[PDB]
Amino acid sequence: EADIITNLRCRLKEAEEERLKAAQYGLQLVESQNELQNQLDKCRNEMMTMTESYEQEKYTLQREVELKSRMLESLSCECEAIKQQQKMHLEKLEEQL
Amino acid sequence: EADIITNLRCRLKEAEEERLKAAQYGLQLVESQNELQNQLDKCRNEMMTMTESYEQEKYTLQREVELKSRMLESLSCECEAIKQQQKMHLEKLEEQ
Repeated sequence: EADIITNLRCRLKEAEEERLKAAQYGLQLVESQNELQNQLDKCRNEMMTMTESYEQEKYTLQREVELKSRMLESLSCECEAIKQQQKMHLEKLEEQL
Repeated sequence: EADIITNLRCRLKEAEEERLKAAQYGLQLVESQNELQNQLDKCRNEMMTMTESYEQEKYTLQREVELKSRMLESLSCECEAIKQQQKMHLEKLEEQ
């Protein structure tokens, strides 16, 4: 009956250490799970930040293009006109002579 | 000492149950690790694709601006030259 106790004490030791491994491993896993979560939250944040940053640069570049295109159109239409003016002169001068 | 035994039995029973529960949590955490782990990868992939597809749109637009700019600097010149050739003519004609 005291040989019962030494088996049980030996057994408790074993079990109390096993539980600790099992407990330690779980804690290691939780820390991983959380560092994974706090970096997924971080990923989602920098995604939104990026998107708005990109969409601003885009809009401002699309503005430049539109204006530059307006300018170019006007100027090209001017050059052509004021070159035609010069053509008309040539024509007239040659006709006259 | 069915007083000490009583307790020691219940103590083992506890450690046994508490190790299994931990074991159970471990499974769940691994499952929910892989799951998390995948959403992280998804996010990270979506980021890369967006970044690439945005820095390319950037390129095309800057190229446009550069080209258009060169062109307009050119026939900003031309236009301002020819307009002088007219003016100059005109004053010669005024002289005559």
